[PDB]
Amino acid sequence: KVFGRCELAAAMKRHGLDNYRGYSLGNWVCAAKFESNFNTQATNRNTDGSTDYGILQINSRWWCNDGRTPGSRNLCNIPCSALLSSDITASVNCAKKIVSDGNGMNAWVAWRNRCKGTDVQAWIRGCRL
Ligand code: NA
Repeated sequence: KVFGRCELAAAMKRHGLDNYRGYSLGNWVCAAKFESNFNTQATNRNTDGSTDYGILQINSRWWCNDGRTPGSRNLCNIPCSALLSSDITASVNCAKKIVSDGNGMNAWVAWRNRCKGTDVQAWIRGCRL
């Protein structure tokens, strides 16, 4: 599924991500834009052989099991494939654990490099929320 900007903002709000760990909804929409272009089926292989999955590009190194990332953990207790669902519940649940891990949204390097410090409210501008 390829979400629209306000459609994803609504889905993230419904799943309690808005102001989670102090991150406003535009921060989460911005991170999703640059991680996946709002595509739930986005996958990207890392140089270290881990893979990133779904709207928030969650990494098999730590967070989900894909069976092909040696030495990795599965701290969200999910198959990485669940992060590719049209239903964002698994991605949201796992993103809440990631953003609680101690470095906040810096865990998402695209958030640090493209969202952090910017006018992230622009991402939810005009959305009925
Ligand atoms: Na893993």
